[PDB]
Amino acid sequence: LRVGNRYRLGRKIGSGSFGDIYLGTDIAAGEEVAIKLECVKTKHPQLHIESKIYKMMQGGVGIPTIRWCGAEGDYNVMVMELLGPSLEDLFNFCSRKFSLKTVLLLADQMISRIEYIHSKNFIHRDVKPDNFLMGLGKKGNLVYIIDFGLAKKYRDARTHQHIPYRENKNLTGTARYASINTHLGIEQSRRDDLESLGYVLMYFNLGSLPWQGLKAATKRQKYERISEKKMSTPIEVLCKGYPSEFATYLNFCRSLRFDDKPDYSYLRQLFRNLFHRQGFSYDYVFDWNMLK
Ligand SMILES: CN(C)CCCS(=O)(=O)N[C@H]1CC[C@@H](n2cnc(-c3ccc(F)cc3)c2-c2ccnc3[nH]ccc23)CC1
Repeated sequence: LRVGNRYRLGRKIGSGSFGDIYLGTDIAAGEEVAIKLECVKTKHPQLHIESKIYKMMQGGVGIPTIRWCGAEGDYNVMVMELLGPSLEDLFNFCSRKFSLKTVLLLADQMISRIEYIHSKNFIHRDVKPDNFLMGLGKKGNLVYIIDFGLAKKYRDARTHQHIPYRENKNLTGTARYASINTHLGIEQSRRDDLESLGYVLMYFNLGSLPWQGLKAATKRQKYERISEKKMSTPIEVLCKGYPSEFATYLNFCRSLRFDDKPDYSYLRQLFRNLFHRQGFSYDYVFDWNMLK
Protein backbone atom coordinates (compact mmCIF):
# COMPACT_ATOMS: atom_id res chain seq x y z
CA LEU A 1 0.00 0.00 0.00
CA ARG A 2 1.06 3.63 -0.81
CA VAL A 3 1.65 5.98 2.21
CA GLY A 4 2.47 9.75 1.96
CA ASN A 5 2.84 9.35 -1.87
CA ARG A 6 6.52 8.17 -1.62
CA TYR A 7 6.46 5.39 1.09
CA ARG A 8 5.57 1.72 0.34
CA LEU A 9 4.47 -0.14 3.49
CA GLY A 10 6.20 -3.53 4.02
CA ARG A 11 5.46 -6.30 6.56
CA LYS A 12 4.71 -5.86 10.34
CA ILE A 13 8.14 -6.27 12.14
CA GLY A 14 6.64 -5.72 15.62
CA SER A 15 4.66 -3.55 18.04
CA GLY A 16 5.16 -0.32 20.11
CA SER A 17 3.87 0.97 23.52
CA PHE A 18 0.85 1.87 21.29
CA GLY A 19 0.46 1.09 17.51
CA ASP A 20 2.17 -1.48 15.19
CA ILE A 21 5.57 -1.12 13.39
CA TYR A 22 6.06 -1.91 9.64
CA LEU A 23 9.24 -2.02 7.53
CA GLY A 24 8.57 0.10 4.45
CA THR A 25 10.54 1.76 1.64
CA ASP A 26 11.16 5.40 0.71
CA ILE A 27 10.52 4.63 -3.02
CA ALA A 28 11.84 8.09 -4.03
CA ALA A 29 15.22 8.00 -2.15
CA GLY A 30 15.68 4.16 -2.22
CA GLU A 31 16.02 3.85 1.64
CA GLU A 32 14.25 1.32 3.95
CA VAL A 33 12.16 3.10 6.69
CA ALA A 34 10.04 2.17 9.77
CA ILE A 35 6.29 3.14 9.77
CA LYS A 36 4.10 3.33 12.90
CA LEU A 37 0.37 2.94 12.13
CA GLU A 38 -2.38 3.89 14.63
CA CYS A 39 -6.14 3.44 13.80
CA VAL A 40 -7.77 6.94 13.33
CA LYS A 41 -10.91 5.64 15.15
CA THR A 42 -8.89 4.46 18.23
CA LYS A 43 -10.33 5.58 21.64
CA HIS A 44 -6.86 6.55 23.06
CA PRO A 45 -5.07 8.53 20.26
CA GLN A 46 -1.31 9.12 20.97
CA LEU A 47 0.79 8.97 17.73
CA HIS A 48 0.31 12.75 17.12
CA ILE A 49 1.25 13.44 20.79
CA GLU A 50 4.32 11.11 20.38
CA SER A 51 5.21 12.77 16.99
CA LYS A 52 5.49 16.25 18.67
CA ILE A 53 7.94 14.75 21.26
CA TYR A 54 10.10 13.10 18.49
CA LYS A 55 10.01 16.53 16.67
CA MET A 56 11.49 18.35 19.79
CA MET A 57 14.28 15.64 20.03
CA GLN A 58 15.33 15.99 16.30
CA GLY A 59 19.09 16.62 15.76
CA GLY A 60 20.03 14.80 18.99
CA VAL A 61 22.75 12.09 18.69
CA GLY A 62 20.82 8.75 19.03
CA ILE A 63 17.33 10.13 18.21
CA PRO A 64 15.77 8.58 15.06
CA THR A 65 14.89 11.15 12.29
CA ILE A 66 11.16 11.55 11.41
CA ARG A 67 10.79 11.30 7.58
CA TRP A 68 6.99 12.03 7.49
CA CYS A 69 3.80 12.30 9.73
CA GLY A 70 0.26 12.10 8.23
CA ALA A 71 -3.18 10.50 8.05
CA GLU A 72 -3.80 7.88 5.27
CA GLY A 73 -7.01 5.79 5.01
CA ASP A 74 -7.87 4.36 8.47
CA TYR A 75 -4.41 5.17 9.99
CA ASN A 76 -2.40 8.03 11.53
CA VAL A 77 1.21 7.50 10.25
CA MET A 78 4.79 8.28 11.43
CA VAL A 79 7.76 7.40 9.13
CA MET A 80 11.24 7.12 10.76
CA GLU A 81 14.70 6.25 9.35
CA LEU A 82 15.11 2.46 9.75
CA LEU A 83 17.07 1.33 12.86
CA GLY A 84 18.59 -2.10 13.69
CA PRO A 85 17.77 -4.70 16.41
CA SER A 86 16.94 -3.76 20.02
CA LEU A 87 19.38 -4.51 22.91
CA GLU A 88 16.81 -7.15 24.07
CA ASP A 89 17.05 -8.86 20.62
CA LEU A 90 20.91 -8.56 20.47
CA PHE A 91 21.02 -9.86 24.12
CA ASN A 92 18.76 -12.88 23.23
CA PHE A 93 20.94 -13.40 20.13
CA CYS A 94 24.09 -13.39 22.39
CA SER A 95 22.51 -16.07 24.69
CA ARG A 96 21.69 -13.41 27.33
CA LYS A 97 25.43 -12.87 28.06
CA PHE A 98 27.19 -9.51 27.42
CA SER A 99 30.95 -9.05 28.12
CA LEU A 100 31.81 -6.28 30.63
CA LYS A 101 33.16 -4.31 27.57
CA THR A 102 29.75 -4.36 25.74
CA VAL A 103 27.89 -3.39 28.98
CA LEU A 104 30.31 -0.42 29.53
CA LEU A 105 30.12 0.65 25.79
CA LEU A 106 26.26 0.57 26.01
CA ALA A 107 26.06 2.26 29.49
CA ASP A 108 28.21 5.23 28.24
CA GLN A 109 25.83 6.00 25.32
CA MET A 110 22.55 5.11 27.19
CA ILE A 111 23.31 7.59 30.07
CA SER A 112 23.95 10.16 27.25
CA ARG A 113 20.57 9.46 25.50
CA ILE A 114 18.66 9.74 28.83
CA GLU A 115 20.57 13.01 29.52
CA TYR A 116 19.61 14.43 26.06
CA ILE A 117 15.88 13.60 26.74
CA HIS A 118 16.07 15.25 30.22
CA SER A 119 17.65 18.33 28.47
CA LYS A 120 14.41 18.60 26.36
CA ASN A 121 12.23 18.67 29.56
CA PHE A 122 10.94 15.06 29.24
CA ILE A 123 11.36 11.86 31.27
CA HIS A 124 11.06 8.53 29.36
CA ARG A 125 9.57 6.33 32.23
CA ASP A 126 10.01 3.02 30.25
CA VAL A 127 13.83 2.65 30.15
CA LYS A 128 14.24 -1.02 29.12
CA PRO A 129 16.37 -2.96 26.57
CA ASP A 130 13.51 -2.90 23.97
CA ASN A 131 13.51 0.92 23.71
CA PHE A 132 17.24 1.08 22.72
CA LEU A 133 17.96 0.13 19.09
CA MET A 134 21.36 -0.02 17.36
CA GLY A 135 21.65 1.84 14.03
CA LEU A 136 22.40 0.03 10.75
CA GLY A 137 25.42 0.63 8.46
CA LYS A 138 27.73 3.54 9.49
CA LYS A 139 25.35 4.14 12.50
CA GLY A 140 25.88 0.50 13.72
CA ASN A 141 28.01 1.86 16.64
CA LEU A 142 25.21 4.23 17.85
CA VAL A 143 22.67 3.25 20.54
CA TYR A 144 19.34 5.02 19.67
CA ILE A 145 16.48 5.51 22.20
CA ILE A 146 12.85 5.27 20.96
CA ASP A 147 9.23 5.17 22.14
CA PHE A 148 7.90 8.32 23.86
CA GLY A 149 4.43 6.80 24.38
CA LEU A 150 4.85 6.78 28.24
CA ALA A 151 7.06 9.95 28.34
CA LYS A 152 6.05 13.20 30.11
CA LYS A 153 7.28 16.79 30.84
CA TYR A 154 8.96 17.04 34.30
CA ARG A 155 9.76 20.79 33.92
CA ASP A 156 8.08 23.73 32.11
CA ALA A 157 10.28 24.52 29.01
CA ARG A 158 10.43 28.28 29.89
CA THR A 159 10.31 28.48 33.76
CA HIS A 160 12.16 25.08 34.35
CA GLN A 161 9.52 24.59 37.13
CA HIS A 162 9.85 20.88 38.16
CA ILE A 163 6.45 19.04 38.34
CA PRO A 164 5.13 18.68 41.93
CA TYR A 165 5.84 15.61 44.18
CA ARG A 166 2.76 13.31 43.87
CA GLU A 167 2.04 9.85 45.41
CA ASN A 168 -0.60 7.07 44.70
CA LYS A 169 0.41 6.62 41.00
CA ASN A 170 -0.05 3.47 38.78
CA LEU A 171 3.18 1.69 37.78
CA THR A 172 2.87 2.72 34.09
CA GLY A 173 6.20 1.35 32.62
CA THR A 174 7.80 -2.16 32.87
CA ALA A 175 7.79 -3.60 36.45
CA ARG A 176 11.14 -5.37 36.04
CA TYR A 177 13.20 -2.13 35.56
CA ALA A 178 10.98 0.22 37.69
CA SER A 179 12.68 2.34 40.44
CA ILE A 180 11.97 1.57 44.14
CA ASN A 181 10.19 5.01 44.37
CA THR A 182 8.00 4.07 41.33
CA HIS A 183 6.83 0.92 43.25
CA LEU A 184 6.03 3.16 46.29
CA GLY A 185 3.72 5.03 43.86
CA ILE A 186 5.80 8.29 43.74
CA GLU A 187 5.77 10.48 40.55
CA GLN A 188 8.68 9.43 38.23
CA SER A 189 11.42 12.05 37.62
CA ARG A 190 14.99 12.11 36.16
CA ARG A 191 16.48 9.92 38.99
CA ASP A 192 13.99 7.13 38.01
CA ASP A 193 15.03 6.94 34.30
CA LEU A 194 18.65 6.53 35.65
CA GLU A 195 17.75 3.91 38.36
CA SER A 196 16.01 1.86 35.63
CA LEU A 197 19.12 2.10 33.36
CA GLY A 198 20.97 0.76 36.45
CA TYR A 199 18.71 -2.37 36.68
CA VAL A 200 19.02 -2.73 32.84
CA LEU A 201 22.86 -2.81 33.10
CA MET A 202 22.79 -5.43 35.96
CA TYR A 203 20.29 -7.50 33.83
CA PHE A 204 22.93 -7.36 31.01
CA ASN A 205 25.58 -8.49 33.57
CA LEU A 206 23.53 -11.33 35.26
CA GLY A 207 21.47 -12.73 32.30
CA SER A 208 18.37 -11.94 34.45
CA LEU A 209 17.33 -10.06 37.65
CA PRO A 210 16.50 -11.73 41.02
CA TRP A 211 12.87 -10.35 40.87
CA GLN A 212 12.39 -11.83 37.34
CA GLY A 213 9.81 -14.62 36.75
CA LEU A 214 7.80 -14.23 40.01
CA LYS A 215 4.47 -16.20 40.08
CA ALA A 216 1.22 -14.61 41.44
CA ALA A 217 -2.61 -14.48 40.82
CA THR A 218 -2.88 -11.01 39.11
CA LYS A 219 -0.52 -8.44 37.44
CA ARG A 220 -1.22 -6.20 40.53
CA GLN A 221 0.01 -8.97 42.93
CA LYS A 222 3.14 -9.69 40.75
CA TYR A 223 4.15 -5.95 40.90
CA GLU A 224 3.86 -6.03 44.77
CA ARG A 225 6.00 -9.24 44.83
CA ILE A 226 8.62 -7.49 42.55
CA SER A 227 8.60 -4.37 44.82
CA GLU A 228 9.05 -6.62 47.91
CA LYS A 229 12.00 -8.51 46.29
CA LYS A 230 13.64 -5.23 45.03
CA MET A 231 13.41 -3.58 48.47
CA SER A 232 14.71 -6.71 50.33
CA THR A 233 17.70 -7.21 47.90
CA PRO A 234 20.54 -4.90 49.02
CA ILE A 235 22.43 -3.23 46.11
CA GLU A 236 25.71 -4.99 47.25
CA VAL A 237 23.92 -8.41 46.95
CA LEU A 238 22.41 -7.64 43.48
CA CYS A 239 25.88 -6.56 42.20
CA LYS A 240 28.02 -9.22 44.03
CA GLY A 241 30.76 -10.52 41.67
CA TYR A 242 30.53 -7.48 39.32
CA PRO A 243 32.66 -4.31 39.47
CA SER A 244 31.79 -1.92 42.38
CA GLU A 245 30.86 0.76 39.74
CA PHE A 246 27.38 -0.88 39.15
CA ALA A 247 26.61 -0.71 42.91
CA THR A 248 28.06 2.85 43.21
CA TYR A 249 25.77 3.95 40.27
CA LEU A 250 22.53 2.44 41.81
CA ASN A 251 23.41 3.89 45.26
CA PHE A 252 23.90 7.37 43.67
CA CYS A 253 20.49 7.08 41.87
CA ARG A 254 18.67 5.89 45.09
CA SER A 255 20.24 8.99 46.85
CA LEU A 256 18.93 11.55 44.29
CA ARG A 257 16.17 13.94 45.49
CA PHE A 258 12.88 13.99 43.46
CA ASP A 259 13.85 17.30 41.71
CA ASP A 260 17.67 16.79 41.61
CA LYS A 261 19.50 17.32 38.30
CA PRO A 262 21.69 14.16 38.20
CA ASP A 263 25.48 14.38 37.60
CA TYR A 264 25.33 12.47 34.24
CA SER A 265 29.02 13.40 33.82
CA TYR A 266 30.03 11.71 37.14
CA LEU A 267 28.10 8.50 36.19
CA ARG A 268 29.66 8.31 32.69
CA GLN A 269 33.13 8.94 34.31
CA LEU A 270 32.34 6.10 36.75
CA PHE A 271 32.19 3.51 33.93
CA ARG A 272 34.84 5.31 31.80
CA ASN A 273 37.44 4.98 34.63
CA LEU A 274 36.56 1.20 34.95
CA PHE A 275 36.71 0.86 31.12
CA HIS A 276 40.30 2.29 31.29
CA ARG A 277 41.39 0.03 34.28
CA GLN A 278 40.11 -3.00 32.27
CA GLY A 279 42.36 -1.90 29.36
CA PHE A 280 39.43 -1.81 26.85
CA SER A 281 39.52 0.57 23.82
CA TYR A 282 36.40 2.58 22.66
CA ASP A 283 36.37 0.86 19.17
CA TYR A 284 32.60 -0.02 19.24
CA VAL A 285 33.24 -3.77 18.73
CA PHE A 286 30.23 -5.20 20.66
CA ASP A 287 29.85 -8.98 21.26
CA TRP A 288 27.29 -9.39 18.42
CA ASN A 289 29.93 -7.78 16.03
CA MET A 290 32.20 -10.82 16.74
CA LEU A 291 29.58 -13.47 15.71
CA LYS A 292 30.45 -15.28 12.37
C1 LIG B 1 7.20 -10.23 23.07
N1 LIG B 1 7.52 -9.64 21.76
C2 LIG B 1 6.74 -10.31 20.69
C3 LIG B 1 7.32 -8.17 21.76
C4 LIG B 1 8.64 -7.37 21.81
C5 LIG B 1 8.45 -5.94 21.20
S1 LIG B 1 9.00 -5.79 19.51
O1 LIG B 1 7.95 -5.18 18.77
O2 LIG B 1 9.51 -7.06 19.08
N2 LIG B 1 10.25 -4.76 19.50
C6 LIG B 1 10.83 -4.18 18.28
C7 LIG B 1 9.74 -3.55 17.43
C8 LIG B 1 10.29 -2.49 16.49
C9 LIG B 1 10.97 -1.36 17.26
N3 LIG B 1 10.17 -0.11 17.19
C10 LIG B 1 9.11 0.27 17.98
N4 LIG B 1 8.58 1.40 17.61
C11 LIG B 1 9.32 1.81 16.50
C12 LIG B 1 8.89 2.99 15.73
C13 LIG B 1 8.90 2.95 14.34
C14 LIG B 1 8.54 4.06 13.60
C15 LIG B 1 8.19 5.20 14.26
F1 LIG B 1 7.76 6.26 13.54
C16 LIG B 1 8.19 5.29 15.63
C17 LIG B 1 8.53 4.17 16.36
C18 LIG B 1 10.33 0.91 16.24
C19 LIG B 1 11.40 0.95 15.21
C20 LIG B 1 11.67 -0.21 14.48
C21 LIG B 1 12.62 -0.16 13.47
N5 LIG B 1 13.27 0.96 13.11
C22 LIG B 1 12.97 2.08 13.79
N6 LIG B 1 13.38 3.35 13.52
C23 LIG B 1 12.78 4.20 14.42
C24 LIG B 1 11.98 3.49 15.25
C25 LIG B 1 12.09 2.13 14.88
C26 LIG B 1 11.27 -1.75 18.69
C27 LIG B 1 11.87 -3.15 18.67
